[PDB]
Amino acid sequence: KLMRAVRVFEFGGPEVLKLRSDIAVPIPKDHQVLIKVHACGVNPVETYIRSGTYSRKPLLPYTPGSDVAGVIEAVGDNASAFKKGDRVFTSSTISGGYAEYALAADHTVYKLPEKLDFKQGAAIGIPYFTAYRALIHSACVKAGESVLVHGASGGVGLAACQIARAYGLKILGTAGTEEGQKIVLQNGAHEVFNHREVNYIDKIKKYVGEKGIDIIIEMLANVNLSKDLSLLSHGGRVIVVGSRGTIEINPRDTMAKESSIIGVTLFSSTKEEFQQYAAALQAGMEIGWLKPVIGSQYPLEKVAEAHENIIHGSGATGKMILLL
Amino acid sequence: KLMRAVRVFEFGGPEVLKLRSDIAVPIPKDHQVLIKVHACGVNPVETYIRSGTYSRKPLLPYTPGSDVAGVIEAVGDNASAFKKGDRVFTSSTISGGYAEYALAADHTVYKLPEKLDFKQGAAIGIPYFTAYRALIHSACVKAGESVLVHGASGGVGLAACQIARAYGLKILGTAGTEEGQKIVLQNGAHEVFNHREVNYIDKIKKYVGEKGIDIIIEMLANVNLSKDLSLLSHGGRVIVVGSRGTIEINPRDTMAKESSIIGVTLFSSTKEEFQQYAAALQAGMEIGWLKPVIGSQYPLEKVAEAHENIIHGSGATGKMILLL
Ligand SMILES: NC(=O)c1ccc[n+]([C@@H]2O[C@H](COP(=O)([O-])OP(=O)(O)OC[C@H]3O[C@@H](n4cnc5c(N)ncnc54)[C@H](OP(=O)(O)O)[C@@H]3O)[C@@H](O)[C@H]2O)c1
Ligand SMILES: NC(=O)c1ccc[n+]([C@@H]2O[C@H](COP(=O)([O-])OP(=O)(O)OC[C@H]3O[C@@H](n4cnc5c(N)ncnc54)[C@H](OP(=O)(O)O)[C@@H]3O)[C@@H](O)[C@H]2O)c1
Ligand SMILES: [Cl-]
Ligand SMILES: [Cl-]
Ligand SMILES: [Cl-]
Ligand SMILES: [Cl-]
Repeated sequence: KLMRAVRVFEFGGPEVLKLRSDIAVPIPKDHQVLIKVHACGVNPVETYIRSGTYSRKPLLPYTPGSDVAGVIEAVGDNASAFKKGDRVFTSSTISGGYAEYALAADHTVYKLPEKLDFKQGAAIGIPYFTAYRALIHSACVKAGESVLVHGASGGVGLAACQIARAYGLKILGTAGTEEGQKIVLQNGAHEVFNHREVNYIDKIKKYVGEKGIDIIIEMLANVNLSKDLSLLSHGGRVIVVGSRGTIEINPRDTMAKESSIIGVTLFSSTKEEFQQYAAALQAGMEIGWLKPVIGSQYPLEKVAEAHENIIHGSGATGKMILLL
Repeated sequence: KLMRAVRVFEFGGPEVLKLRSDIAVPIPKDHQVLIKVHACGVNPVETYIRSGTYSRKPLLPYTPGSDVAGVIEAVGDNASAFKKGDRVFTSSTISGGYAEYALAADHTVYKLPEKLDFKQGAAIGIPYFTAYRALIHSACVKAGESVLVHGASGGVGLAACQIARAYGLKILGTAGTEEGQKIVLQNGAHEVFNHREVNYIDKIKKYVGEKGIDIIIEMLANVNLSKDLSLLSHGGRVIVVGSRGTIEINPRDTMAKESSIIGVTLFSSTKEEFQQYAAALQAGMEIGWLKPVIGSQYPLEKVAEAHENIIHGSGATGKMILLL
């Protein structure tokens, strides 16, 4: 049995993402399951991996993608939590999610509540688990604190707005377009700003006044970190979620406020931590505040475009997904 | 009724530090005490204040200095914890410590154990309180963790080495001279490096290997913060104690390690925190690990030289003090 899958044979630009229709369908064993993929999330980390310059360099060739949603097609003998026909989503796969079928370890697969479709299931894995770790673990947020989600219109950003809202925070978000701004306001933000405007930081400061902001969830630290330090309240923290370069800062900016700059990586989470996050996000999905938003959809054939556009495109309006 | 005191009539360089011998001796009231000063510590912050460019900007003229040691000369009505003849040291003064007699608020005055001399009492106030906050409060130190004291040969540096030693930490330190390196080794560092050497960071790297360093106490974050991030263990933290400029950093350096950059300022401490720290340090003095180290001594008349040399001199070998 054969399938369509994206294969990378060598590292490089989006052009290295090959569509092949002659890829063997994996056969799950032991604790593995096989998922018939309906959609797969596109995460910016997949672009870094593909470029060959990220800290993870998979063995070539490989199929990209960690975040699928679909239906269990087959199970290994010990993958007792799942059966054929189960609607599921993932935070990892073994064989790669950019494919008609994906092999995954049973502990990186979760049931998909009936009220979320497969497109939404594909938005969950990295974005919502990352946002939850950043807020609950890294920032140790408390109800009533203020948060700025700096890059709120994409996958992690909207997830952060929804979690922050559920956990009782005062929420500011930024977006680069009018439509992105609108979506951010529909998903938890009390107030939104345009990060392409010359004076938007002034507008944020006018808005928060002298007390400043308790938490900043930063998607683009190489552009924003110094400005972030000026916005922090006394004892405030900026969580470095995303970063794509270097930045000049004044370390004195942390001193009088005793503020913190704190890095996060979802990959660093323990198994116990993932189980905690999964339980939190399942509760969100069933109560109904966890409602993933899909901003763009690409057929598998247009994977090079998807990669290009997630890094260089016009502006996010939610999660970008591949449709199978 | 007359005393000798340093007086600053206008902000500027070391040349603004004048000597006067006709200053009226202050009269303590309410919770104030008067201290007959034997020695006063020189803290770098006094040079920033003197320049007129620090956030604290005193009314002119003033006498500099927060950290004195001597004997209680007189007490206000309500300063019940003190009596004439008590040996004491300070972490603040009201009238200025660069003087034969200094007025101080009773809550910023602490008993000096008989076995420490007044020269050593002058080294305690800002240095040891700051280092204890940095290690205990900011870093949340646990025994057996590793620490680099980056700038270990000065007042806060040696304080940090001794506190770290009392916690059984694995201790690395840096100094800029042969004599500086030896004093750091003498006060608890397992290994020392020369921060004037080209590629001394590589020597530290080779020495700590892949596991890295749990805690960095950073005296000069504008020079070292980026190199610090490369040295940190997973969950590692660099505490910004001193900083005199800007620095380019890569925020991705915090992400894979989930490391933190944390500002500290001693004068952010609550009353309750100061009491906690005082209790810790009193125990340190009693049990014998808190043994202040005097690197250089200046008569009051050479205060201008002392300010010049603390910023621009040949290298620290402990606390710099003024002798009355
Ligand atoms: N630490 C981790 O474990 C972890 C996990 C997941 C993701 N990440 C990283 O976090 C970042 C966000 O991931 P994602 O999935 O949300 O990506 P995404 O869906 O592509 O969203 C990118 C976000 O960046 C925003 N942005 C553009 N210019 C900005 C600026 N000047 N200031 C602030 N934000 C700006 C975009 O806003 P507009 O489109 O509206 O302009 C959009 O909201 C990526 O760099 C990713 O690699 C890290
Ligand atoms: N955050 C706060 O509340 C607080 C409190 C007290 C002090 N401080 C600040 O902390 C800093 C240290 O205070 P201190 O009283 O210990 O000053 P100090 O007694 O003058 O000591 C200065 C130290 O900095 C070192 N140094 C010189 N070049 C260095 C380099 N390239 N990298 C790392 N260290 C280097 C010196 O080493 P060598 O002489 O051997 O070259 C010496 O150990 C000052 O900037 C001060 O303003 C902050
Ligand atoms: Cl990938
Ligand atoms: Cl986002
Ligand atoms: Cl005082
Ligand atoms: Cl020092």
